Amino acid sequence: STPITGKVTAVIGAIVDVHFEQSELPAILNALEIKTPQGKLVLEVAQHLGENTVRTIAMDGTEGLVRGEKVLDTGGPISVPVGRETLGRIINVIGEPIDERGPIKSKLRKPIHADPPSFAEQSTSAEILETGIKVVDLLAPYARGGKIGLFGGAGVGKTVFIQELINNIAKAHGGFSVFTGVGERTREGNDLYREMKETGVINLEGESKVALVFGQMNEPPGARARVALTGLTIAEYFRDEEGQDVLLFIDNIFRFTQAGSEVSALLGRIPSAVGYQPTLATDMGLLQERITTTKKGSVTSVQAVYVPADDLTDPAPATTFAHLDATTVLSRGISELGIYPAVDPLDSKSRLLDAAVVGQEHYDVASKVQETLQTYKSLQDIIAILGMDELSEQDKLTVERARKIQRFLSQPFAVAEVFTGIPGKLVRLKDTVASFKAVLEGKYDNIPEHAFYMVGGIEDVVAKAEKLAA
Amino acid sequence: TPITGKVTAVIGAIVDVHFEQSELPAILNALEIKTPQGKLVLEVAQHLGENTVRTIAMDGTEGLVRGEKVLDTGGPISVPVGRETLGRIINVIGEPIDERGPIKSKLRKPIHADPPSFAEQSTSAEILETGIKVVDLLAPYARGGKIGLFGGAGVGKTVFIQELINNIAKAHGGFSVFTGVGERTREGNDLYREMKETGVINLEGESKVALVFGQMNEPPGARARVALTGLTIAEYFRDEEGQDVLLFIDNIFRFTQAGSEVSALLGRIPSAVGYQPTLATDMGLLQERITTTKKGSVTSVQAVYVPADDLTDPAPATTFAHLDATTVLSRGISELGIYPAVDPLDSKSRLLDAAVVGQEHYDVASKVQETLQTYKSLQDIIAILGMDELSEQDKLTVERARKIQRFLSQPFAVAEVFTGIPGKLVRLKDTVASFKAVLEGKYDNIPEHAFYMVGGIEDVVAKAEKLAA
Amino acid sequence: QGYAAEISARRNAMDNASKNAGDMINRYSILYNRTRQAVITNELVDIITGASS
Amino acid sequence: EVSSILEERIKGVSDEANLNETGRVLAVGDGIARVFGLNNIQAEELVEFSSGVKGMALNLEPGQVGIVLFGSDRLVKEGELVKRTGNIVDVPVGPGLLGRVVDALGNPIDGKGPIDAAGRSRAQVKAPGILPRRSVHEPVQTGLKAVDALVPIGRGQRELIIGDRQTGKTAVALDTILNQKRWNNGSDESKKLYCVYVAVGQKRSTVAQLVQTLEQHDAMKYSIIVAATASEAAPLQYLAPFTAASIGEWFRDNGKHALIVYDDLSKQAVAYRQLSLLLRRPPGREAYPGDVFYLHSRLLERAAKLSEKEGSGSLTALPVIETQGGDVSAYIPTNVISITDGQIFLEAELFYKGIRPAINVGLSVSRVGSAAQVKALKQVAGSLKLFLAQYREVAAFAQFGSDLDASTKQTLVRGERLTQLLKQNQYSPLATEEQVPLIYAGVNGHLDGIELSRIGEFESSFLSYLKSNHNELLTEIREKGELSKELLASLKSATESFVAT
Repeated sequence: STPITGKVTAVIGAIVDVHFEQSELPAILNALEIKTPQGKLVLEVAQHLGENTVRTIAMDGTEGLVRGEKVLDTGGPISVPVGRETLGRIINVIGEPIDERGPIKSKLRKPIHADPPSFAEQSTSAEILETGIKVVDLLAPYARGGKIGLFGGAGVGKTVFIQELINNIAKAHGGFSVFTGVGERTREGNDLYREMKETGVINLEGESKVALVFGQMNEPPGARARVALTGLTIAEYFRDEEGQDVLLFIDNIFRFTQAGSEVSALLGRIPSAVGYQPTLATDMGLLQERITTTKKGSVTSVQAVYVPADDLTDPAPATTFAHLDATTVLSRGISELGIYPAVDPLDSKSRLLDAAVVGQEHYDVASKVQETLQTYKSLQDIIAILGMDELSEQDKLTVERARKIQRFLSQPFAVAEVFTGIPGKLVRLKDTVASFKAVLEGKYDNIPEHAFYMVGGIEDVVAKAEKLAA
Repeated sequence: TPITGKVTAVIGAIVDVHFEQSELPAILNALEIKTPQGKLVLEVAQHLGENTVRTIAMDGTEGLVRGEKVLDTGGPISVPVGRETLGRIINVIGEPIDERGPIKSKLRKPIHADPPSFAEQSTSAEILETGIKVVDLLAPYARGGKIGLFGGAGVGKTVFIQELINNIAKAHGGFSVFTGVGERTREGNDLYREMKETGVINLEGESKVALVFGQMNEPPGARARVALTGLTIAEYFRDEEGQDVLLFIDNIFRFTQAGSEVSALLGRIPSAVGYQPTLATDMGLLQERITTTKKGSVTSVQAVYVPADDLTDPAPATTFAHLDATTVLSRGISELGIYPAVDPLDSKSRLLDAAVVGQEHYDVASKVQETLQTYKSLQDIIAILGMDELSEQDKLTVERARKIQRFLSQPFAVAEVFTGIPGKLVRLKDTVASFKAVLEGKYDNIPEHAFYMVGGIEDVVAKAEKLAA
Repeated sequence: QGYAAEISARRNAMDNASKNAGDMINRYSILYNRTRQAVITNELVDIITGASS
Repeated sequence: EVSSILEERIKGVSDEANLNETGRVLAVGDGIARVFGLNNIQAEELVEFSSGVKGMALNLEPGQVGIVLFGSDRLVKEGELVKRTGNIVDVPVGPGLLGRVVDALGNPIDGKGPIDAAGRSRAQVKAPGILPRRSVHEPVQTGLKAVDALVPIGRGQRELIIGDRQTGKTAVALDTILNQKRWNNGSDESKKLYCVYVAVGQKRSTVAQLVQTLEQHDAMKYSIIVAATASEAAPLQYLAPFTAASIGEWFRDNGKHALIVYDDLSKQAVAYRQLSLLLRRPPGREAYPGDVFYLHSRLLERAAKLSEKEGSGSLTALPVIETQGGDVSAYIPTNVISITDGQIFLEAELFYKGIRPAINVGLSVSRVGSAAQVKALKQVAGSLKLFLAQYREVAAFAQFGSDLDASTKQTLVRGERLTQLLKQNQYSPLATEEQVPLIYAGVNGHLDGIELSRIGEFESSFLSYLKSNHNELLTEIREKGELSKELLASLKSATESFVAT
């Protein structure tokens, strides 16, 4: 091996600067390995500061390091293992089996970095993805190979929403999936590992139709940044080289943003607005652009986003808001209304909803719904002071319908048989359009409002009407 | 040999000396630079190494020629203590600023001292009566306690304290310390005169009070170590004399504020709202050297000049941490004309409990809080609509609370001059009865004007007759 | 007579309501305006502190 | 006696050998020294200043290695030598810390004689992996009815106590410790929780009262009190949660189940803020260094419910965050909220309203865990939540002069009674077996009619009545932990019997 040896010069948190000797200087974005009783500490080369000294970011805890410690260079950006021998095991930031699956890799490794496909590579899509979740199906239909985006705040049962998607869509889909967790709890981790072993997606006998890359919040901020890149490359290997349809899931990208903001300060970059990195736009951009359906395989990414304190004017959610194809907002208010899905319907916009894409009928039904719900919200203030008085009878029926619709959007989740107890309903998209159409016509205005609440399709709604009637 | 030096820098009141000989300085030493304006006392605060200290300078730094001879007096500034502190008002160094000549001393003690140990702590809760209805009712003080006031901008921050001094400390026999950090000099002279007049300072006799007074004029650095000086005087009483002390501090905002001035110059990157990054430690040291230990029970009273009237500012925030009672007084309640201006939903004490002031007191307090909380809640509705549009049941609560609000204003004796209304000192035993009656709606049948600015319940009745005329 | 008094009284009341609400608008507007400036100041302090470092 | 012990102590001093590494202090003051030398040096090592001060090392620089003092500045002087301890920071950990107040270093500050330590451990230890965990199957009930029913607490789980400062903020936590007396008195180690109350940033007087309170309720005999009083160094304060954590890990490792209260975690953040600003690290949002998030996250994730293979040993955590101004949008509260597995918002207005506990149930969630509460109590409180949610909705509607219809006032009337039912006086934990009846009565609307004033009387008396006749019934609730048909019927009849008289 090349004698690219550097002696550490400054351990100042994650930032560790190395002093490679003259004429043997690494290249920016290389990977340094340092033998330690902690295995090999990996330092990712991120700047040259001249005079044969680089400033690199650590991927592991920098406690108990020695100032002047010899550093070998393995060169280039960290090379993970890729294959279909990456299917079904927990792969840590640097790739190690954190589930003791022993050697991981098929025959190949790939670098953590990869370039985003060029404009020429891009190939337009406009498919459809039925989730069975009625609100999603009617008011913001997803599309296969999409870049679905789960904007929501803290603890919107964010994992739970995703869990429903995995339960239905992943098992259903033939494409491989990669569940990547960036800075999520080991509590959540143990549950997810167990749950997806149970749903059999992770089949511990046969091949798993999913891989896991769990990066947790206990890992250093530096390591947290490069959980994302690692997972992304596994997905790229599927997308490109295996050619397969993918159905990526990543969690949570605020942790990616946040991680980058933290080490930005440490890198010496003067903080930008709301303390975020000045490189915020482009760092996000590199991740987002890399994920795309090209001539090669279709990555059906579902990307979680955490909106700090439900403030969407904050630059970190707001920047992400542009970058994702099919935004969905899961709001606290709606959660509080007891509606799980917590999806805020008027605040969920999708480019995939169109009177051509899903056709005029689907569109028209949803357009009437949107207006109806918006009317109810606008009138809520009138009801607050004025009450039912100088408010039209017609308006009152619309209000009543909106309350019915509001709770018709309420339907349980199968993965909330433990977070509720009523089993979820995968209601066919066409059936949902029809069933909602009926409501708008007022064909079921004899049905109690609460007989729309937390049940499935029209057949179920009628059944719960009867149940309540008794 | 003399640890001579030269003054390498005079960057504000943060002079830096460069000691010549390699005899070391030590952090928190004191240095005397002799000046033709008399000596100047500086205190080593940083070592920059290579025999260059950076020193806080207590008094003004005008005139200094860069390269001025120093002599190191060694160790922190030493106050003079004794019974002779009592009946003397002293400069930071300890020189009488009331010019009562040489203060005979036994022990001269370092300004800095270590907080007494966790083992030495002793906790008690002997209900001190202030004779102020609102104080007793809502959050009674207790002996050895650390009492807190979060008065607004010139809300008679001093006036509230003066009433307390007039009542509690003349009902206290043991030693008492008055420490006024950066207070307006003229008020201090009035205080000095009043104390002498009320014999608490008896210059012929002995005084059961001692005083340290720091003018608001005084340079920031002096004000910073005014507290430490006073704190030593208190320790001498607490420890060496053993006698139960009392302590009054006004304003401990000046302690923080002064710190914020020096820190930047000292060489510190400042924390939010400009506050010193050493705010927590400095506050910590001051407030843990004030404590009731086996050695002595020191009831302490701390006054916070809320800056810009924002209590979420970091300096008020860290004060809330170190108190056993607080009685936040706010400008709004002052504007409403209620003197005293104590917020009734922003007072707390650990000394309010059903096992302390009894179940009956606690029950009485519960109702007072509930009524007032309702009253604050309906402030929106009251403004948007009419008060008649309030629900009838609620309208009774509101009327009761309106009365309660007015009732709570009790004339004060030091305020008696200023207001013109003769003061009222109402017994604690009387107070419980008075509010109890109001809660039973007994005397709720007579105007709000009657309840306004009067003493006990009986006084309200008499004032009803007066009002009726 | 009663109904006429009811409608007359509400007209008077709702007029007075409008005045009282207006005062509250003015008070929260000043608060809003000051607060907006303050947010800018607080952000600036963070920026200055960063620049100084 | 005392002479022999002193003789032992002097006798225990004897000889030394050549000290490796030295370096000379230069600039120094604030509490942050920078020394020249120490070429070999582990990061986070403890280095003994010749003054007597011991200091961890947080900056290794190719100039001057920055050793953060754990002692007073005055002791330190220019050009002093510092000789490296040779140990990355470490804590004595053992059984003897039970029944001990200890400072951050681990020395008893209550001075009940030096600790009996079964080991030493390291202060930074990374969180247990995905592999060593079991899902939370063991409740831990605080004995506060609102908490147990509405926000169920399970061993392992990190549950965040957040709200306005010292509004009995400490007292909410202390109640939990007191109800853990009930198991403590009992038997079976895994059904016992040991309890570590960590006090950072609080005045000596508060702490002293607290230890006194714990001795008063005679709940001191299974507690470890880790303290870092307000005076004590910002470095010692920063290190204080992490050294508490290791003491907890000794329990976790033993397979013992325990609970660690980190009160106030907010004060750790202030400490790290100071530490960073005098290490001159670029300051983060609101001048808290950015890796405050990292600091808190690594700390909190060390508590866990381990796998059956890994002995199950559940360290349970309760962080306590002071909310300055009651606005959680501040950087430190926002950060913590993400980290924690539940939020238990307390509101000041409700304290004044006389709801004591003043916990705002609208803002309080336990986002995970539901096998974290008793099956019986889950069944009864099934619609306790719904009723309360409805009460909240109805009450909101009632504002601004809306003349309620009778149906809404059925809800309102029912709702009011529930609110009175929840209230509990400070330092008065209850037995869950006797919290199940009270909720049964309320939810089955038997209290709806009962006059608002005498609800408290009803509660007291009802409990007495259940003690009198249906003490068999209570025993069963303890024994079976899920209400059977027989129990439901017995309970229904009993409740009915007590509605009048």
